[PDB]
Amino acid sequence: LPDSVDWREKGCVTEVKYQGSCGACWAFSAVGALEAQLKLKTGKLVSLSAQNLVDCSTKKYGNKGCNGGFMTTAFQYIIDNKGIDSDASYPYKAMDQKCQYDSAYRAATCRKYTELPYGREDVLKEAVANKGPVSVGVDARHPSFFLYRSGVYYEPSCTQNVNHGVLVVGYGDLNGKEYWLVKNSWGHNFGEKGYIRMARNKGNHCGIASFPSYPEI
Ligand SMILES: *[C@H](CS(=O)(=O)c1ccccc1)[C@H](CCc1ccccc1)NC(=O)[C@H](CS(=O)(=O)CC1=C(C)NO[C@H]1C)NC(=O)N1CCOCC1
Repeated sequence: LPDSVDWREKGCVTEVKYQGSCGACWAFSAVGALEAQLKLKTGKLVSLSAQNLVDCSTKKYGNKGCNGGFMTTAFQYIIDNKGIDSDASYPYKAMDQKCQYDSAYRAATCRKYTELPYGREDVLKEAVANKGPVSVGVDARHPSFFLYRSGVYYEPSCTQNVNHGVLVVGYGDLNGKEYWLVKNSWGHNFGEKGYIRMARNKGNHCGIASFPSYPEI
């Protein structure tokens, strides 16, 4: 395994998105993971429709649109639906709408997804380095997370009780401090141009390795 990985350098990560008033973080996390696999299997990088997940992957998948959801069941919907539209063809309106999926504008599919073992940051590391960006839930309930601007985020009061779906796009070491490179969906103004480095190998800090999963085309 390389000492550090940054899938952005590999052109496998789309622009940072802004969820606005809608709490569809779970949706952005899922599409983000899939966008990387799409680029890896076709050479083309295209933003996938988060709105498509918000409107179509609902109750049957335990998801509540702007009120929360799961990245894994999001993947399950894409498998059952046999496709997901592109962001351009099904734009993000930041609100629950009636499902408007159109197979004519399908931009990607999903064959299956993998769930990683709870709390194993070593297995997550391997997945990030060999498979690609991984969807994860983290405890982002503390003010320190919102006010973050640079460096490696460490919050002594973080728990493994996750509530926020994000994407791990890499890992590295900064001044001896190990970290996970996390892509957020709160716009370019949050943290480092929309990204945040979280303490790595510090006993599953903020539950980042509690429930990881990634899709496969
Ligand atoms: C996005 C989170 S957020 O708005 O960025 C945020 C930021 C700072 C503090 C708190 C939240 C979703 C917000 C849901 C929401 C909206 C309005 C009011 C309350 C809550 N959160 C999620 O959708 C979250 C994703 S997760 O935690 O990764 C899902 C997983 C769980 C719960 N455990 O393992 C996971 C991977 N999911 C949920 O909150 N829920 C799942 C579906 O049922 C409802 C709750």
